[PDB]
Amino acid sequence: MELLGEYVGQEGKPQKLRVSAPGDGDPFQGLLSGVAQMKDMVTELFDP
Amino acid sequence: PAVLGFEGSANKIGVGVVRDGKVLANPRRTYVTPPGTGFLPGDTARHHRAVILDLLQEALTESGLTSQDIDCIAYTKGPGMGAPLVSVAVVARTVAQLWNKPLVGVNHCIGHIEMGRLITGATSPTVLYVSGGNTQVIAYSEHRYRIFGETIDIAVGNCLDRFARVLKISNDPSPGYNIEQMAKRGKKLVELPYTVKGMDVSFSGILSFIEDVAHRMLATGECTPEDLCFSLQETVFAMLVEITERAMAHCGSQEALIVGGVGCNVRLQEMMATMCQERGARLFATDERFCIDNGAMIAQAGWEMFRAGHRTPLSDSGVTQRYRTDEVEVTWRD
Amino acid sequence: PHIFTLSVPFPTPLEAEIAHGSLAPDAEPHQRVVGKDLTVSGRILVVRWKAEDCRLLRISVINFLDQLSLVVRTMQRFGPPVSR
Ligand SMILES: [Mg+2]
Repeated sequence: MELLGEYVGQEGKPQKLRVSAPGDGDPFQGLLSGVAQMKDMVTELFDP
Repeated sequence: PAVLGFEGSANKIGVGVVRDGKVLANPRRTYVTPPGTGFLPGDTARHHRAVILDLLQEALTESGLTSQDIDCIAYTKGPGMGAPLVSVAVVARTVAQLWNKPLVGVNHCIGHIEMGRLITGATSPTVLYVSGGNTQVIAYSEHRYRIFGETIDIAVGNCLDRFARVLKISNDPSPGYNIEQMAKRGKKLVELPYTVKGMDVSFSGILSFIEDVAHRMLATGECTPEDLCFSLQETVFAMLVEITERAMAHCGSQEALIVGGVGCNVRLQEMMATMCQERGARLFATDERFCIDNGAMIAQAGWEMFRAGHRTPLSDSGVTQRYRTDEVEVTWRD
Repeated sequence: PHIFTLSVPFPTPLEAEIAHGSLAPDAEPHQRVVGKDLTVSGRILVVRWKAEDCRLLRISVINFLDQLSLVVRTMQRFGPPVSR
């Protein structure tokens, strides 16, 4: 359905990450794509 | 029973299949880094993740066995590098659950010992376990592989590997093997510290000494890199022979078995076999297929463990970077 | 403390349970600095991180996603799970 990450710093300000279908395609292929996309968002969130 | 074994505690990744004393498959890959560099946990775990599933299917296909022909899944619980141990364990745990098979967490040293005992047919030897990660003198007694002697700092293989890095010697097929080939051409014996501590050994001092002797050579050139490979081997192997002999004498052992990556070295084998000859003892040594870390050694120790009633529930399957040889209850021996 | 929560959906509750069974046993390498907790409800795997350091929290989350990707590839290539 949806892969999501929620970061809450020591300040208390919450930052959300999310990756966007159960159709004819392979379910694990879709999940692998989401995980790879989540790695990019986590990198982008923590780098600055 | 047939056991599927997973190994990737250092820079070697392998999947083995063992069935009633027969190795049915043993594919393996080695993570080779540029000369002068050492493999890091992060990059090593990345290499292992990229090839582990290819090795698993290679092992299944070569063995002729399918998922449901496998009776047990064995994997290295430890010791070793953190990131690579976790990557191998997550796969072992997944296939165990998928196929609904039991799981057995194996101690890396017991893997080497059990494979050593299977291949060579050693009855009651004094065991010398030498690699890049370990240096121990072991003897089986009352359901324990007891540590009689060991390195108090770095493993003998770590001393050899780091010396190859300072001389910028190739890591292909292994820094150890290339040190060994260079040592054969050595003509001058350079004196080095001899640091035996009763039944224990030390290699930190020898490595720092030979590092300084190497930097002296690149600047003055009194000797050759071949002389230093020869000299390092003569010192570290004579020290390993001494502590093995001291353990053999204290237990009345008539057999000696060398296991681990450094056990591949024909010069160390020659030196140990000579000490054994003068004592009236036998020297046992495995070949290139099994001296280096491999999945079949894990499947073999796993086979012994599974039959005796050892099981690792998933909740207790967590890997340990420190797992001592004497911490396993050897219930498969009398 | 620095907190990170990850929610991962799986095709079936059994595949979520298998991923939990495979990923949960390992202790974090720097336990005093970064800790994590894994739970599973239905098809959802929930990972909860608590950290003292931001860089080591990023490293832990990235390392986990790489292990999760490997587990997903294992289930795809060597599955489906046999009936039990
Ligand atoms: Mg080894």
